[PDB]
Parts: sequence; structure tokens; C-alpha cells
Amino acid sequence: FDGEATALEHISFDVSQPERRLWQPGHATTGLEGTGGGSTYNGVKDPW
Amino acid sequence: HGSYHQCECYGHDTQLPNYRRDISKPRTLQGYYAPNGGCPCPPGLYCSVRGADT
Amino acid sequence: REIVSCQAGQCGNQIGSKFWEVISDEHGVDPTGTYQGDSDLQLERINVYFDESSGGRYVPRAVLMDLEPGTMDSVRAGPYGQLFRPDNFIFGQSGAGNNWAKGHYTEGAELIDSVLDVCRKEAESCDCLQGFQLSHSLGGGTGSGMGTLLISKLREEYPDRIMMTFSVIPSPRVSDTVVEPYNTTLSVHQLVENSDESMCIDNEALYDICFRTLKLTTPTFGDLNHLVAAVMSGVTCCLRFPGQLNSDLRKLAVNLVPFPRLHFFMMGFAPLTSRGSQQYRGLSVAELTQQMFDAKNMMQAADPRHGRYLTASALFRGRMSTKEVDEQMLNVQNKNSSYFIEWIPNNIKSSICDIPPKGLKMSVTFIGNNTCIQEMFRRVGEQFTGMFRRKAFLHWYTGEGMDEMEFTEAESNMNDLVSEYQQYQDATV
Amino acid sequence: REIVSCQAGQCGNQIGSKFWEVISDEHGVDPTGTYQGDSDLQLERINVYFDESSGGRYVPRAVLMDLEPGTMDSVRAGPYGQLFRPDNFIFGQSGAGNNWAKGHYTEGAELIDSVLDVCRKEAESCDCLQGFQLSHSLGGGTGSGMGTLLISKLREEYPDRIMMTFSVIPSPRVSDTVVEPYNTTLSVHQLVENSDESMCIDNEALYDICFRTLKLTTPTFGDLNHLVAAVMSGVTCCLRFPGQLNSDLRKLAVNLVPFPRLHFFMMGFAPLTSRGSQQYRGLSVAELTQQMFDAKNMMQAADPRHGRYLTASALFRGRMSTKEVDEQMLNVQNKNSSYFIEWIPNNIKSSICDIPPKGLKMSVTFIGNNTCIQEMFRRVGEQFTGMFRRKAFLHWYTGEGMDEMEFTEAESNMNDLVSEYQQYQDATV
Amino acid sequence: LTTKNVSIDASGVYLFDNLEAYPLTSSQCVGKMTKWCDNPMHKTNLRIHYMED
Amino acid sequence: MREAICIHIGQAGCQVGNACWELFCLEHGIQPDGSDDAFNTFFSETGAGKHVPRCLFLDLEPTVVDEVRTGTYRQLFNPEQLVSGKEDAANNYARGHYTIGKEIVDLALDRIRKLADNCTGLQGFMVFHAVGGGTGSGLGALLLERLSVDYGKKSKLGYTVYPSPQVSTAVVEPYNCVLSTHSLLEHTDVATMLDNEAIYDLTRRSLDIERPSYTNVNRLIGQVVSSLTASLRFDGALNVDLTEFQTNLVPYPRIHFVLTSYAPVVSAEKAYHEQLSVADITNSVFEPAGMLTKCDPRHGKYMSCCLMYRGDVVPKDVNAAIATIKTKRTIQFVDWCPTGFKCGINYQPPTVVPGGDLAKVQRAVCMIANSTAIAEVFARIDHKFDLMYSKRAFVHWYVGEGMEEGEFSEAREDLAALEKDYEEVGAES
Amino acid sequence: MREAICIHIGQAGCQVGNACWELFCLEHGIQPDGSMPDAFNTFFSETGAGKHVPRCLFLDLEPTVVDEVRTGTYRQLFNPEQLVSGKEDAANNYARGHYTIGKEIVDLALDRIRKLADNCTGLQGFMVFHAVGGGTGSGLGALLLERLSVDYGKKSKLGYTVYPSPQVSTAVVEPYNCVLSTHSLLEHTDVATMLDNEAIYDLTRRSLDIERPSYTNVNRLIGQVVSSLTASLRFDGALNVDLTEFQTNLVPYPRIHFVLTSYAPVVSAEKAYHEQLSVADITNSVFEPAGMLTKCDPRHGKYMSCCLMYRGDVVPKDVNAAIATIKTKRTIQFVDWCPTGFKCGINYQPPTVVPGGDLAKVQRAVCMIANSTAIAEVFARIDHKFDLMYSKRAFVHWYVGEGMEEGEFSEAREDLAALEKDYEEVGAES
Amino acid sequence: EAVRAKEVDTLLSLQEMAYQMDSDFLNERETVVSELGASVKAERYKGMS
Ligand SMILES: Nc1nc2c(ncn2[C@@H]2O[C@H](COP(=O)(O)OP(=O)(O)OP(=O)(O)O)[C@@H](O)[C@H]2O)c(=O)[nH]1
Ligand SMILES: Nc1nc2c(ncn2[C@@H]2O[C@H](COP(=O)(O)OP(=O)(O)OP(=O)(O)O)[C@@H](O)[C@H]2O)c(=O)[nH]1
Ligand SMILES: Nc1nc2c(ncn2[C@@H]2O[C@H](COP(=O)(O)OP(=O)(O)O)[C@@H](O)[C@H]2O)c(=O)[nH]1
Ligand SMILES: Nc1nc2c(ncn2[C@@H]2O[C@H](COP(=O)(O)OP(=O)(O)O)[C@@H](O)[C@H]2O)c(=O)[nH]1
Ligand SMILES: [Mg+2]
Ligand SMILES: [Mg+2]
Ligand SMILES: [Zn+2]
Ligand SMILES: [Zn+2]
Ligand SMILES: [Zn+2]
Repeated sequence: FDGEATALEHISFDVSQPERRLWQPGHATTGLEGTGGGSTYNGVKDPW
Repeated sequence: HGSYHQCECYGHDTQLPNYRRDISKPRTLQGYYAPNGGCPCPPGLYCSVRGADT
Repeated sequence: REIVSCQAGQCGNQIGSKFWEVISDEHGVDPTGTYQGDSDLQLERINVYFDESSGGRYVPRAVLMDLEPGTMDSVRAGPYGQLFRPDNFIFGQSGAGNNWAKGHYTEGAELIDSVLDVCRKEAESCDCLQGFQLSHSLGGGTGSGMGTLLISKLREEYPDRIMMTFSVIPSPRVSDTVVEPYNTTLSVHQLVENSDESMCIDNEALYDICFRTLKLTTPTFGDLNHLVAAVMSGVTCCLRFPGQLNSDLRKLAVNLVPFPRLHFFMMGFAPLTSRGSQQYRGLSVAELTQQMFDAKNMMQAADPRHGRYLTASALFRGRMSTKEVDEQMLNVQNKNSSYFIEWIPNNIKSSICDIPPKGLKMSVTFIGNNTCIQEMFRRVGEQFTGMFRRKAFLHWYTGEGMDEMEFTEAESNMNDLVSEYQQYQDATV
Repeated sequence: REIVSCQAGQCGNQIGSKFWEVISDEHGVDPTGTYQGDSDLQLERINVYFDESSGGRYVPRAVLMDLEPGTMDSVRAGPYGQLFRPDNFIFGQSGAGNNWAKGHYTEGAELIDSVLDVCRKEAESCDCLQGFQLSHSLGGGTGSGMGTLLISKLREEYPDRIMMTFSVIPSPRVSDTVVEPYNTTLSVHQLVENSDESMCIDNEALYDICFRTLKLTTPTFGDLNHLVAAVMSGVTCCLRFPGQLNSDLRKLAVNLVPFPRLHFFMMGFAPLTSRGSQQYRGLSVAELTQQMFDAKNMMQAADPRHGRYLTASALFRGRMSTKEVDEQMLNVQNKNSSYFIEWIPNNIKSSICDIPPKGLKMSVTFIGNNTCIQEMFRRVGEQFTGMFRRKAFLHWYTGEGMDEMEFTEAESNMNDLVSEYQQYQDATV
Repeated sequence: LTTKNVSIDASGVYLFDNLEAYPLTSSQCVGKMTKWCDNPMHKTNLRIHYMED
Repeated sequence: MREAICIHIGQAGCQVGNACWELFCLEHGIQPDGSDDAFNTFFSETGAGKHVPRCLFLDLEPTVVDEVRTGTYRQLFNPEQLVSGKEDAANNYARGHYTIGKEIVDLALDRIRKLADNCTGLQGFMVFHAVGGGTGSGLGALLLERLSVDYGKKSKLGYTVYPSPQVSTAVVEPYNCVLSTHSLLEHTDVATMLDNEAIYDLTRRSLDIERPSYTNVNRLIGQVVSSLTASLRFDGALNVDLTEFQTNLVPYPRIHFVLTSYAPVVSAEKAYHEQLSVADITNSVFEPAGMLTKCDPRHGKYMSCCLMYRGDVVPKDVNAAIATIKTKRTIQFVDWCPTGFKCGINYQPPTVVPGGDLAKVQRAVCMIANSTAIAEVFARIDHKFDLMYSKRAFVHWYVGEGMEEGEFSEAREDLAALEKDYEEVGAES
Repeated sequence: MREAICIHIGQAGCQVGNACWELFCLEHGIQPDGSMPDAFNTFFSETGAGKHVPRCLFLDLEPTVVDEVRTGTYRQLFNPEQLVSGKEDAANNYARGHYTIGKEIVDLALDRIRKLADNCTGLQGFMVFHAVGGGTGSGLGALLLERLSVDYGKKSKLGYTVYPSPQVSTAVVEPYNCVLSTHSLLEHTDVATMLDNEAIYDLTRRSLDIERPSYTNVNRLIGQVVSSLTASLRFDGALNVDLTEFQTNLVPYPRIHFVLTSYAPVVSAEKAYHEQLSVADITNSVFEPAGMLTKCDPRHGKYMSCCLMYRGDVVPKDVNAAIATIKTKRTIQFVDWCPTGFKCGINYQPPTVVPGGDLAKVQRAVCMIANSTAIAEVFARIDHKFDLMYSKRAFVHWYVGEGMEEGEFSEAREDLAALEKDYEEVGAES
Repeated sequence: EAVRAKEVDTLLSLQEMAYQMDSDFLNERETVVSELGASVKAERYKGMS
């Protein structure tokens, strides 16, 4: 059982707080998928 | 008291309060605060072997 | 020979609904009303509880009463709810308010005229009225108050007629009411004065018998009323069906009531066993008597070992041997002399009905005039006295015009009841 | 001649479960209670231990007792666990804590109400109760406390009825409890007054018998319980089956108890032989008697050679006449006169039954009231005094309502029993 | 990486995708009557008598 | 039939009414256009096929009324029943009661008259206001007294929001509360406490909301109101009405200021990590942290609790929770109310408002508990009142509006009389 | 029922609880997310959604380890509540953890404990895992032990305490902390369990043959011991025992309840399948001072009561034979007034190994909870350190500036001296 | 005829066991329900379907 290896496989790319992950992401490639088109400053899905 | 010091000796009491008589009594200005208290606004080593009293 | 029944209030109506379920099932009557039995004996004495209609329907001789109409949709929503006459449903806009004063003097009075009209209709259509039966709870407003008013008016025109009352005495542990002692105390004296006999059913005891003996996980109000319905079906078995030693309500009253004010009994049913313990039980009298005289079988939460049995009545139903049903009682009288009053020998009256309840080969209902009945009246009397001492919840009764004296009068009458039970228990030869 | 049985503690519950396994196997009963025997002699006296439901299922007349519901669950889930009545198991929320005080005064005393309810139900259902039966261990909390409390409150209700107890006497060589001498001392003085006769079991001797005689590589509690169950079934062989020279429990008490306090017997079984020597052993009754009086074959760990036999009883089973059951008794009496007592001529009573245990063509059960039975009482006595002098493990008992005076009285009573045994051992004509 | 991530969290991750690591248990002492012991009607104290009466 | 007129007064009343009617529309499946009659108590069935709320939104400031008129439920709300003034009371009880209130109540009573004529079985009025401001306190008092003098003994339920003991969005807020306590005591059948700090604490702790708001506070208030009214809205084993629980809650006419609490109140993440059983939710209710008013019951004595259970709750679990509460000594029931418990059963779980914080729950309970601990907030408020009135602060605003100086002394002294009454009811006899 | 609430105090308690609950989830077949793909009632509670919630209260005064648990794998297993974290640590100060910052958090901890206990209908008691060396585990541990004693009466309290070992010690004032917390461990704890660190380190260095074992390994061993203790009431067995049975069989006097622990057979994978690990062999290893988790030399004292929890394929033959061999072994000696001195409990469940751990799959095991008079020497080391520190008021200003007075230290020292004296007295021959 | 009586008693007992085991009351099932009773269950409500 390679604890460090499975840690790199899963824990390193795990996300615990998606709120924080979106708010202040670093060199993270996981959890960046947020609401698709839900947040537009215009407040409406219509074109600006 | 004995050789072993009591909880009250250490400064803590393992006794259930009498809710019926004391705890469950509501506090009011007249009746509690006026005789022996202030206003409702927001704000030991007792060893029988030694001179302290349990 | 035929009796007319009335259900009062939410509890009374819901108990009577399933009582009529049991009666119709036992007489082979459809939930709609048509007869679908397979025996002549079912139709032989169907007039005891039912009346034949124009189209051959069988309508129960039942009067439904409640100040709350919001709970009288459930009585017709029950599986047998469409059995009753639409004109026997009597309703008021607002509820009794859990107020004996409202149910007896102000709201019930405006509603009692139509109820008595329906009762007089039933009595006049009735050929030879054996009695009036009532099902209600003393802890409510329109069950205690309106029920006591109903029986009081019933005595005014039917003095000698048997007044059965299956009163539901509320218990402190399963209590859900604060004016519970007030209603119970205000209704107990009216029950004493205006009821030939009155058996007390306690919700705590019903819950316990369903919880331990039946062991079934979820006995709801329906399951509690099932036992009361079975007891009501068994108390009138000999009026409707032939038997080796039959009886009727008057005959039980004569053999159970030694003095006019001593007419409060304990109810018991047998057999009652769990699903799991079903293979393991023997179906005989040598097991029915054990369950019947057992402490846990009583539907009243006051253990019969407190006092001594004034009188006992055993309505056995099914295929029994008469000497084996009487020598069991002889043995219990012979060997339990401490719990039977000495100056009244042969305290147990046994009666035999040939036809058992549907689905049961043999059963028995118990009626006991034990002096332990004072226990429930006491344990609610201390509650009533504690409530009354500080004048708690009296404005809700004096706003209807009812004066504070009647509380003391009810206390006096109830204390007299308890005192006479105690004195007759302690009486010596 | 009914025997109503009870099991106390997990030890007693397992022993009783194995006993009912053996009895059902002998009488041809499935775990579901149905009967598939090869002869009607089983149903002739099947009542003695089982009751028949109106559906034909045979249910043991046993009452199970343990403050831990886990023991009830294990027994119910056992191979023959579906046999017992579901309501015949009685359980508590919290266990005895291996405390005689908890099992006898605070927690056990609460649950004995329901224990006595079910026990009296079963005992009364008997047509003629010959006796009560109990299986427990004095080294535990529930068996030592609740068992003695039950026997105490059953003696008061059934004075002249016979009282069997099979108490597992613990030994330091197989010690697994440190409140062992406290519990043993507190239970012995109760069993002295409350039990008309009582024979003791030692796991030491059961283990020794399994190791040297049965030669089991890994003897288990199942094997010990099977031995105890076989001999406890054999003690009632004449009761359950016809025989040449019948006997009953009262007869065993009369012929084995010379004085009221001396009723602690040492017991055994025969024949016993290893798996690899069954076909080589010539099963003759002389060999049966030789093994029966062999010291190592005794299932209580005390050598009879240090004492003398007050009385002995040999319940033989199988096709066999009277001289193999009396003439070798004469032989052993004559050639072991130092091992017997002079002032009691004919120390050994013999009983004959016509139905041997299945799997054997003849067998015997031995019950001996040897004066060496007090050696364990000695050793437990100084064991008790060892902690009593230093007041060790006494706060657990004193915190549950018990006092030092009870301990002193128990030790005095045990010492008095020991002195009576010794003085009757060394008494001269 | 944390030491707990290396040991404890790694063991948990292994347990996620290897269900055979869970050992068989025999809790026969826990049963229907033990579950019935949990029934809340016990705390209601139905038809119970004290010294106070 | 069984109607209930919801009168929202002032800005706080307007927002709580918005939340309440949002919740009611969600429960009854009513779109914001008006598109079994469980809705009859809240939605009058218009002759045009829609459902119009039986509510009156009254406010002197036109901003909130215009916001409602131009919001989402425009087509739901009647263009009348939506009264708007031209200038507010400016947080002045005198302005709200004597100057601007007088000129708008004349038509407010006309609107209430129209609502009453639309009703046929009106149970009573539920008033929603905060006594902190002018319209909520002054106009609320004037409207309450006009309703009392016009409709006689119709039930009145003032779900008032007194100033919280620590935070407050006004400085004249204690003055307004002390001035309005006379009306809230004289012309209000039941007064319920809905302070803001307690609801903030529930939203922060149980809901894990870092930034709670008036939105969440009003959602919780609507949850409580719906929980109490669902007894007459929907079915249940124990259906109770407004006068029903008034009788079962109010022991004395002057003693009607009651506390409220709700559980389980947890978020979606929290919901599936807990056993939301009836016992658990009842314990959470009786704990101080679960109340909608900052008033610890353990600091006082309970007098009468009314529990409102919705969902799969059974009277069994209600009685079990009641038993485990009575056997619990951390809360003391008053000596003259032994039972002290009223129970209502409801078979519809509370529908959650989307976009809020409550989670889909299978069962909930709301407690309307009259207790002697209510004296704490009264002592708080009149200590503020004495501190401010010691040197006549902000009194010129009240005086120049036509309200004399003896107002403050008389209102403070009525509040002190209420102090003494709540001390006396809880004091042991 | 047979529930048992696990209260973890401090960093040591939190990590020990992490190991204990991973082992419990593995044993009961519960995913680290809390779901299952009913003996778990003793440790886990069902939910309407169908998942299981542990019966634990993690409590720390500082949020590092608690937040690390919240961000760990078992975040979905552990309830969002019952995971109480304060804002600032006790900073290795008993006074700070008991009088200033523990006061503002013990109320919330007790509310959580009451919420946990309300769901338990037959709660046997509380197992409190903590290290008295640290400030939080000493101060807040003592405070919570008091409040539990006064809140639940005579409920069972198994205090698994990690004392500071005589030689290896990670703090300088933890002698002060343990001297101060000995009152709680002596009065408000039904059975105190010694779990020092050097003995576990040595047992792992020799009997398990791994170069660098850590706090994870020692916590795994502690969790194995706790699981062995609780398996008697969780699973089947020839001699089932409960938490209220071995207390009676182990505690002779109410104030003498400090007991040593030991475990066998602790072997590696290489050592697993080369030796016939018989029950006699494992019992001999247990009674050997090598197999102990606390370094109280048997020969320097006398055993008063030994409780032996056997797990696996152990038959009473082998248990009784091992007991007889131990009794006839003259190297160890029992106290004179307790002849039997043995409590035995057999469980059918074999030992369970966690993947990624250091133990090996063994078909049988045995754990000893031994009350012996030799335990006086750890207290002798403790107060020999305490008086040396306390001679001229060293590190005492930190304590006296946080709420406690000077009399607390002297009175605790007197309590420790009396704990020496009564142990010597019960060891004295009659 | 005595043997016949025993057979009849046994048969009736087995019928009793069967009926009690299949009984709605003992099995917490509502076999018989009405059109209104399906929607509204005031007394017979046992739990969520
Ligand atoms: N719960 C709740 N309370 C509110 C809300 N809005 C105002 N309040 C209460 O109202 C009190 C102050 O009064 P106002 O906000 O001025 O409302 P008002 O009582 O109608 O007074 P006027 O604005 O002059 O009409 C505060 O103490 C709040 O507690 C709300 O949206 N929700
Ligand atoms: N056996 C064991 N002991 C530990 C572990 N973690 C910490 N300790 C003990 O904790 C002691 C040091 O105390 P602290 O560093 O203050 O930790 P604490 O006891 O939780 O106290 P706080 O830090 O204030 O929370 C050491 O002597 C260890 O014995 C662990 O994982 N296993
Ligand atoms: N056994 C039984 N008791 C009931 C039933 N319905 C109500 N009760 C009891 O009656 C009390 C309420 O009385 P209630 O029916 O409201 O009286 P009413 O207002 O006059 O109809 C409660 O305490 C219940 O315990 C029922 O169906 N069966
Ligand atoms: N023969 C036999 N003895 C047993 C069995 N189980 C336990 N014992 C003995 O019972 C003693 C312990 O009894 P205990 O479990 O404490 O009794 P309890 O406290 O009443 O449950 C031990 O000394 C064992 O030798 C068994 O299955 N068979
Ligand atoms: Mg405004
Ligand atoms: Mg720390
Ligand atoms: Zn203390
Ligand atoms: Zn102030
Ligand atoms: Zn002291």
C-alpha cells in the first residue's frame, strides 16, 4: 500500500470547500467548473 | 475530609441546583433586583484541612 | 331487546365508527349496507343494532354528535362511514373549545335539541328499546359535556332503560390536555347520576395492552379503538346470538351493581397475543381465564390488585363446556379469596354465547366492579385540586356563565364516589 | 408430574438451551415444535416438559432470565431457539454488571415482577406441578443474584413443591471473575434455605472429563452444556418414561437428603468414552458402575476419596434388570466401606427406566451427597474472607443497598454448613 | 501533504474502491429483541405504579 | 369556513406578511395570479375563479405597500385590503395612535368589515406587527382596540415583535413598546413573542448562515404561523383550533403573553446528518437555543405548552417526548398545572420555501409555551424605559402630538403590574 | 443499545479518535462517507437518508486538527456538529484550558454531549480519549469530566489518558498539567487507562520491525485496543462482557482505578505466518513487560486484577491453560487478598486490520487491562519531576495569571502523594 | 367422536392462527379503504407511505 502515491492520486486533486476553490483558485485544475452561465453581471441571460 | 481533597476543596461543586426553588425563579426589577441586586443590563481554594470553610 | 347507540365528540365518533365496523362484520353487513352473510343466525337478530330500510339496506341505530365538524369527515371517510344516515350527522360551526361549559351549557344546548329529536326518532321506530349506549371521552369538551347532557335528557324520558356509557377516562401519562381534570371532574358526577352503568377505558392502559401483549409496533388511535370495539361487540353478544347461558345489559347490571352509585367497571378482552407468539398459545378456557383476569389485560390503568372485586362478569363467546367455564371461576374464587369481598359470596357471573366473534373460535369479555376504580378518580382528583387551588383556567369556564361553585360541587360528588368505594372495600362481615 | 424450567444468566441460558435441545431430540421435536417421533411413548409423557398448543406445536415450559437482551437474542437465534415462547424471554435494559447486589436488590428485583408473572402463568397451567427447575451459575451476576431471588420468592408461593437448581460452582483453577467468591458466598446461603436439593457443576471437572474421558481436542461450552443437558435429562428419566423401578424428584430428595441443610450433591454421567474407543468398550453395567463411581468421572471438581458418601442415587436407563442395579451397588458398598458411611445402611438407591437415551442401549446418571462436597465450600470460604478482611471489591456491593452485615451472615451460614458436613463426615455410630 | 492525508485519508480512499477489505461480522447477540428494547414506548412508562400512589 | 383574517401592520408586519403569504401560496399550490378546501382559512375563493388572501396590509408609509403592489403577487393581492398612507408615524407612538392612526383606521375597519362579511366561520384575527416603530405600536394599538370594541369576543393573536434585549433599530423603541403594552395586554387574546436576536441566533447556529437577514427572520416567522394554523388547515389525529389552544394555553385573562419556538430548523447539509425524530425535535424545542424569543425557559417556570406536530408524527412519539420531558428536571412546570401539555397532530409536513434555508423535513414541531420566564424581557424593556424617562428624553416628540405626559407613567405602571402578575403566577402556593 | 459516547479532548484525543473511528467504520462496514453499499448501534446512528453518524464528540480549543478533519476523507462521515473547535489553544496551560478559554466552550461541548446522549437509550458510558500532558487535554479534559459527572450522575467513564513518559516528553510543563489533572482522573473518572508513548514506541520498534513509526501508528494501536475492549459488547463470544462488568472485576476500591494496558500479538506481515501464535504464547507476551503500552514493571509491584479480552478463534481450553501457566509462573506475583484476580472475556470476532496500517492479519488476539500496585512508580516519576520544578516557583506565573491560585499545585501534589500512599497500602501484605 | 372433536379443535385452532397472522389489525395494513379514506387518514395513519 503506497500511501503517498494514492494521496497524490486522490487527496491532492480533491476539493473540500468548492466555495473557496472557486473564490481563490491557485494552480488547481479541479473544482473550477461552476454554474454554467448562471452568473452574469447584467443579471439577465440576454445579450448586453 | 480525609487525606483526599474534596471537589469543593479544589473549587468546584458536584451538586445539582434546586431548580424548583432557586433557578426557575424569574428575575424582575421589583422582588430581586431592587432588594439585593443591580440592574438587568449586561455586566477559590476552600479546604476544610486549611482555614477555609467548605 | 334492541339498543340504540350514540357517539359523542371526536374520540366517541372515531371509536363508534370502528365499533360499527366490528358489528357489521360480525353480522355480515356490507360497508354500503346490503346483507352479504352466509348464515341465518347473522340475520336472526340483526334488528338489535340495525334497522331495515326501504331498499333492504341496514342502517345502524346510531346518532353521531360533535361540536367540531372538522373531524366528522373522518367518520364518514372510514371504510364503513357510508353506513350511517346522513340526517343522523349533527354538527356545529365552531368546536367545543375543549370546554365542558361550552359543551354542556352554551354550544351543546343549541345542538342538543336535534340530537334528542334523532334519538326519539330511533326510540319510536324501535319496537322494544333495550337501552341507550354512549361512546365518548371525558377529557374533551363536546364528548364530556354534550355526552353528559345527552344522558341527562335521556333519563328524563327513559328512566328504567339501560344507559351504557363507554367513558374514556384520560390518563396523566398519555395526557394531551390541560383542562383534562376540569372536564373529567365536571363529567363524573353526571355519569354517576345519569348512567345505569359506565365502564372506564384509559388510553394509557390501551397503549400498554397494545404495546406489551399485542407487541405490535404501531398501535395508533385506530388500534386503540379496536379493543374498545371488540369489548362493545362482546358485551351485547347474547342479545344478538343464542347461547347456553345468555344475558343482556340489564341482567349484567343486576349481577354487577350491588348499590345504585357503584356502577363503574373495568373492561378486559381475551385472547390478545402478538403475531410472533401465535403458534405458541393454546386456545382454551385454561388460557382465556389467565388473559382475562391478568393485570395487564385491563383497559384501565389502575391495577385490580389495589382492592377487592365487588362483582365480576365473564361474557364467554364460542364453543365452550359450561362446567369448564364455571369451574374455572369456582377455582379462582376458591383460591383468590383475598381479592374478592367476603360478604358477597360467589362474586363471578359467567354467561355463554354460542357464536364467537368473526375470525375467533372462542373469546371472553370481562366486566369488573373492583374497588380499584377509585384509583383513576384519585389520580385525576389531585390534579384537579392542584389546578383549582390557584384558580387556573377558570375564566374559560366562567365566561360561559358557569359559576365557580359547581367545581366544588363536582369535587364533593367525586370525593363521595371515591369514599364509598374505599368504605365498601374496607367493609367487614 | 410437571417440571417447569427456568434459566438465569448467560451461563444458565446456554445450559438450558442445550437441555431443551437434548429433550426435544429425545422426544422427537423439530425446532418448529412439530413431532416426528418413532413411538407414542414420547407423546405419552411429553407434557412433563412441553405444553401442547391447540395447533399441536410443543412449546417448552421454560422461563428465560437475563438483564442483557443479547443473551435472549443469542438463545432465540440458536438452532433450537424458535421452540420457546416469544413472551417467555424476559430482558432488562442494563446488565447485572457481574454484581450480586445489582442482580438481587436493585436491577434484578425490578424485573422479577415480570419473571414471576410468566413463571406463575406457566406453573399454574400445569395440571399437577411436580417441581420447578433452574439452571444458572453462581459465579455470575444475573444467575447468582436473580436466580436466588427467584428461588426465594418461589419458595414462598410453592412451599412443598420440589426445587431443582443446577448451579455452576466456579473454581479458581478456571477462574474468570474476581467477585467470584463474593457472589458464591452470597448465593450459597440463599440456596441452603431456598432449595430442597441442589447439585453443583464445576467447569474444572467438566473440562477434565472432556479432556481425559471424551478426549476432545477442543472441548467447548457446547460440549460441557451437552454433558450437563444429558445428565439433567436423565435425572427425570423415570418421570418422562415408564420403568421397572420408578422414581420422582421428591423421591430423589427423600432418599438423598438426610438433613435439611445437607442437600448439595456431586453428580456424574455414564457411559462416557472417546470417539476412538467407542467400538472397543464393552458396555456392561459393571463397567457402568465402575465409571459411575470413578472419581474422575464426577462433573464437580472434588475427589470423593477425601470424604464419605452420605447418599447416592443411580438412575439407570435401558433394557436391564435389577441385579446389575443392586448387586454391584452391594459390591461397591462392601469394597469401599471406608468411602461410605456406617450409620446409613444401603447408601445407594437405584432407579430403573425402560427407555435409554437415544444413541445408547443403556446408561446411568449418578447423584451423590458425598461429605467431600464441602471442600469447595472451604476454599470459597477463605477466598471470600481474603477480600472481606481487606474490604476489597466491596464498594460495588455496598453502593447497591447491601451492607457488611449481610456478608457476615452469609459467611457465617456457609461456615455452619461446612461444619455440619465435616461433623457428619467424622461422626461415629 | 498532511501526515493524516498520507495514512488515514489514503486508507479511506483505498477502502472506497476496495470493498473486500471490510471483514465479516457475526453480531448474533444483537437482534429483534434488542431493537425492540429501543422502542420509545419504554420511556412512556405505560401502566406503571410507584410508592407515591 | 374556519377562516383566519391576517392583519399586517407597519413595515415589519408587511415583510412578515409577504413571507407568510409566499409560504401559504407554496403550500396550497397558488400561483401569483390566484390559480378539499384547506385554502379556505387563508384564501377566499373569488367569484372569478381565483383565490384572494384574507389579509389586510396596513402601513402609513407608502413604500412597502407600493412594493407589494408592484411585486410578484400583484394579481394575487386585492387592490384594496392593501391600504397605504401618505406619511408614516416616524417611529412615534403618539403619531401612530392619535394623529395619523385615527384618520386611517376609519377605512381600515371598513376593509376588515368586508373581510369579515366574506368570511362565514371566522376563527379570529392574526395581527403581525413590531412595537418598535410607530405604525406597529401606535396604529397597532388603535387598530387592536377598535377590533376589540367592534367584533366583541373574536379571537385575537398578536404575533408581536418586541425590542430585542440587546440590539434595536430605534432609540424611542422602548418608549413605543411600553406605550403599546397596554393595548397588547387589554385587547389581545394571545400575544406571541417574535424578537429578532433569537431568530438571528438560530439562523447563525442551526442554519450555518453567516449573514442572516430579515428575509430569513420572516421565513421562520411564516414557518411558525403556518405550523400553528395547519391544525385547522389540514388533517391530523388531534386537530385543534384558535379558541381550542387559547383555552388550553391561557390560564388567566391577564396572563396571555406567550413564547414560541420551532424545531427542527436546520439547513440542507445539516438535515441528512441527524435523526430528526419526534423526541429529538421536542428536545430541541425545549432547549433554550431553539426559541424565537431571547428568553430562557429554564430561568422561569413552564405554565402551559402547546405542541404543534406536522408530518409523520404519531401520538405515540408525542407521548414519549412528553414523558421524557416530564421526567426531565432542567425545566420545571408550575405546581398548579400538573399536565401542562396540549398536543396537536398534523399529517402534512411543512413545505419548504425555495431559496431560503430550511431543509425538506418529514416532521416538525412548533411550541407555543406560556411560562413565567417572560418577565425577563419585560424587566429589560422597562429598565430601558426607566433609564430614558429618568430625565425625559424624546418626550417632547410624544407630547407635541397630543399625548400627555402621564401616558408614560401609566404605561410603565401597567407593565410593572404585569411584572407582579407573572411573578405571582409562578410563585409557589 | 450498549451505546458508548466517544469524547476526544485535545490534539492527542482528536487523532486517537480519528484512528478509532476509521477502525470502527472498517469493522462495521461503513464507508468513510457514512453510507453502506446492527451492532453499529453501539457506535453509529442511522438516518432517514440511510447514512450513519458516529457517536463521537471531537473537542479542541484550537481549530487546526478539527478543520483538518473537516477537510479530510471522513468529512461526510463526521457530523458538522459534534466537531467542536475553539478559537485559540490552551497553549499547554492547565489554567488557561480550565479557567479562561475552556469555560466559554465547555457549555457548547456539553450541549453537544446531551444531544448525542438523547439518541442513546441504553448508553453504557463515555470513553474520553485525551493526553493530560497538553494544556487543552488537561484543563478542558478535567472540566468536561467534572461537568459530565455532575450532568450524568454515576455514568461509566473510561478515561484513556496519555501520561508523559519519564524520559521522553514533548513538553516542559506537562508534569504540572498532569499533576493538576490527576484530581479529575482520580475522582471524576470511573476507570483511568494508561497509554504512555515510550512503551508503545518500544513495542513497535521490536515486535513490529518498522524503522519510522509515528503518531499514526500509536493511534492505530490505541484504536485496536479500544476495539478489542468494545468487541465483547459489539459481537458474539463465549464470555460476553460489558463496560459495567470489567469495571466491577477491575476496580477493588472506588479511588483505585488507574489501570495499565497491553496487547498481543503485535507482529508484522513477515512475522505473521512464521510463528504459531497460540493463545498461551500471546498471553505470555501480554504478561511480559514487552507487550505493555505502559512501562510499569510487573516485578516492581503486584497485580490486583487482570482483565483479558480475547478475540478470534480462542477456545476456553487455551485461555484456562494460559491462566494456569501465568498463575504458576513465579516471576510475577498477585496481591495476597485477591486469589482469583482474573477476569476473562472471549469474543468470536477475529482482529481486524486496517489497510495501510502496520499490524498483520492475526486470527486471534488478547488485550489486558490490568490494575496493579506497580502503577505507583509512574506517579513517583511524575511528582519527582513536579517537586523539582516547584521548588522555587518555575513556570508557575503562567498558571497563576490565568485564574488558578498557588494552593492548587500544593493540593494536587498532596493528592498525588495520597495516591502513592493508598497504592502502597493495598500492596502491603495483611 | 372424541377423536373427531380433537381433530375439529385442532383445525379451528389452525384457522385461528392463520386469521390472526393475516389480520389487518395485527399486521398494521389497511386492506379495506374508501375513496375519501385513501386521501384522508386521521385515525389509521401509521406512517409515511
Ligand atoms: N422580523 C422582522 N422585523 C422587522 C422587519 N422590519 C422591521 N422590523 C422591526 O421593526 C422595528 C422598528 O420599526 P420599523 O422598522 O420602523 O417598522 P414599524 O414598527 O412599522 O414603524 P414605522 O416604520 O414607523 O411604521 C425593528 O425593531 C424591527 O424589529 C422585518 O422585516 N422582519
Ligand atoms: N499517543 C499519542 N499521543 C499524542 C498524540 N498527539 C499528541 N499526543 C500527546 O500530547 C502531548 C503533548 O501535548 P500537546 O502538544 O499540548 O497536545 P494536547 O495534549 O492535545 O494539548 P493541546 O495542544 O493544548 O490541545 C504529548 O506528550 C503526547 O503524549 C498522538 O497522536 N498519539
Ligand atoms: N382510545 C382513543 N382515544 C382517543 C381517540 N381520539 C381521541 N382520543 C382521546 O381523547 C382526548 C381528546 O378528546 P376529544 O376527542 O378532542 O374530545 P371532544 O373535543 O369532546 O371530541 C385525547 O386525550 C385522546 O387521548 C381515539 O380514536 N381512540
Ligand atoms: N458449562 C458452561 N458454563 C458456562 C457457559 N458460559 C459461561 N459459563 C460459566 O459461567 C461463568 C460466568 O457466568 P456469568 O456469565 O458471569 O453469569 P451471568 O453474569 O449471570 O451472565 C464462568 O465461570 C463460566 O465457567 C456455558 O455455555 N457452559
Ligand atoms: Mg415604516
Ligand atoms: Mg493543541
Ligand atoms: Zn472534583
Ligand atoms: Zn441597568
Ligand atoms: Zn481539602
